[PDB]
Amino acid sequence: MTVKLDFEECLKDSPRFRASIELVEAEVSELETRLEKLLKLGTGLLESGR
Amino acid sequence: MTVKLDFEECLKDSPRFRASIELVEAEVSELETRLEKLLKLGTGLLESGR
Repeated sequence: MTVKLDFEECLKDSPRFRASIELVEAEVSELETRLEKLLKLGTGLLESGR
Repeated sequence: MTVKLDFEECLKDSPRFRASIELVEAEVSELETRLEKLLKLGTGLLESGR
């Protein structure tokens, strides 16, 4: 995440900066989708356990 | 059920024998129900654990 976003060029607004803003978002979305998969499997263990 | 029985009354056709053999067949009829309930209940446990 951190190094898929050029903080350095955020006032400058280069194609570098524009490439980064588009590239960083896919790992947040990946991650969000994996977090949900564990929250549901966790309740899955909570129901069969119980 | 009776605890530790021997032959005299049994062969002299005693009413004590006769009520004592009545009461153990019923304990064995109870026993079998308790077994098939324990079987199905431990089957559901094993399925719930798996």
